[PDB]
Amino acid sequence: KSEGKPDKLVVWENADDGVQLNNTKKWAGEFTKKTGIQVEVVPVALLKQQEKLTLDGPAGKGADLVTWPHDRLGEAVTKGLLQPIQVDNSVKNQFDDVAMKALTYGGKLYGLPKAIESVALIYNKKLMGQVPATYDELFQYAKANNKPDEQKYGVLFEANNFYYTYFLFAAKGAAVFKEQDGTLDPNEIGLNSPEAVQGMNEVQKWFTEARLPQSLKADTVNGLFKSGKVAAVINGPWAIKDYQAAGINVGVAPLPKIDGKDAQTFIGVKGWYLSAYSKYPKYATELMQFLTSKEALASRFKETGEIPPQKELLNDPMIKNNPVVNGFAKQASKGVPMPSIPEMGVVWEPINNAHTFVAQGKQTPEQALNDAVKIMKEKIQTMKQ
Ligand SMILES: OC[C@H]1O[C@H](O[C@H]2[C@H](O)[C@@H](O)[C@@H](O)O[C@@H]2CO)[C@H](O)[C@@H](O)[C@@H]1O
Repeated sequence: KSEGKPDKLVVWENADDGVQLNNTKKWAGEFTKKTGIQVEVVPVALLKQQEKLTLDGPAGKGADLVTWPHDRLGEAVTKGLLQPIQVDNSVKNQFDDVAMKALTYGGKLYGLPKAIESVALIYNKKLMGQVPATYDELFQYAKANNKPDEQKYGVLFEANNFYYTYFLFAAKGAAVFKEQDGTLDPNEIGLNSPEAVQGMNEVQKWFTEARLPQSLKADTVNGLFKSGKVAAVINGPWAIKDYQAAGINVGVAPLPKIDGKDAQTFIGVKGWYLSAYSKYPKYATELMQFLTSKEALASRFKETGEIPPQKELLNDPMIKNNPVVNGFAKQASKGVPMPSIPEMGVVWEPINNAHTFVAQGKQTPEQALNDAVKIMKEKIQTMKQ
């Protein structure tokens, strides 16, 4: 035996969400009960953990287990904040294959998943019955029913935001970065390809034909849906509690089939990661498994409402027979992980600006995308190491 038994392990969990924190406190508590190892759960906001570990880790005051959305994994790995976990393939196979890809980087695994999210078709049950079967039917519904003058819409979403419009680009075969055997090439950006132009042509139609507000934001979409005058939006699970609090009877379905295939959305995965500064990688990895078991994640789902990308649980009635969860899970099963390489960080601004220029009719799809990609490629070589 080499790794000595730790007196304590430290876990950082979301500070802003009470139920997420208390669920982790529960299962950390059960681990302590089982093993006699103290597990301290410290409240730290998800998007503050990476910065805090950069300071506290080297100081010897860092957590053993940390958590944040997977899209910033690349930054963490390259800067040496995290170390790989060593678990058998049987452990990986407890979880959704695509969710596990999100937590893999440079041919190494960095964590086990807690939650998966994707946009889907969220609809007002008083306004929509059977959801459109195809994208063509959905767009026709928008053209027929969108009335900006009366603040009433058939379909309304953040069509000027690439996170939301990704499915339109993916439908045409467009990629952000060229993928080769798990590795993304930051130098081969696909966002000004002919495929990408076809995607942006669809985006343009939402403003030229479906009459969407040309400077819309998240609050425009959410406010109007909560007003009871919007039949359907394209949005994620993060908006559900707000919609229900407003009195909307909410339905959720996968996005209608587009260009003959399932719609492909981005998925975001929140996992547990292992600090590179942990003195107890083996014991901490045992804790990580304990926190992500079938039992632990069933409990986590019921408390937090966040879909656990755990194979058995995804097939459980707790997911499949829940009217505000099932649709998200179905859509998530057809999605792809948001790129996690550091270079993705500087893609959002230029690509979203390109959406704005197209929406406002200031530039053609081709012109806007060409400009956006030029901007990206300059930003990639700028401050990045
Ligand atoms: O506007 C681009 C934006 O996209 C993503 O943000 C998502 C977020 O991940 C979801 O949790 C949800 O809130 O919808 C957001 C859409 O704005 C990226 O995570 C973000 O970095 C990027 O700026």
